Amino acid sequence: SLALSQIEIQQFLSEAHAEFQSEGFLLQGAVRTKSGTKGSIVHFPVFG
Amino acid sequence: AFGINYMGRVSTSANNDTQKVWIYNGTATGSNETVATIAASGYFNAFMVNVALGKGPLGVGDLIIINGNDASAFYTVQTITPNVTVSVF
Repeated sequence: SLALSQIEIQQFLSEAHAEFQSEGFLLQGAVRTKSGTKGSIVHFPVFG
Repeated sequence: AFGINYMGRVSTSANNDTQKVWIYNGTATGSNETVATIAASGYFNAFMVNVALGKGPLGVGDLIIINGNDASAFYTVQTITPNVTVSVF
């Protein structure tokens, strides 16, 4: 009988897909980086 | 005076989600009755296994090609419980 369609099952996949997006940190190391800084402002002296 | 030997299936499909088409005799070689007699209320009751609960081969909306001893016409099943009633088509 076609009533079998009422007891149909569905399959759910456990592997999720994250939308196409950038993972960031593309410019890491591209500029002069100072790690472990402290304070609200960091000053870089410059000479002419 | 319904005779099971004179009823036959027309529609070949086994899909029970749609209607079926039947053909019934009634000419001199069949049950030998008029179309009006065959189309009377409860005539096809003997075809159902249990007409009180509407259990049987006939379903609502089926098309029966009735072939009486005088004329012939298309008929459509309207109800199957508590009687099998048909209307012209």
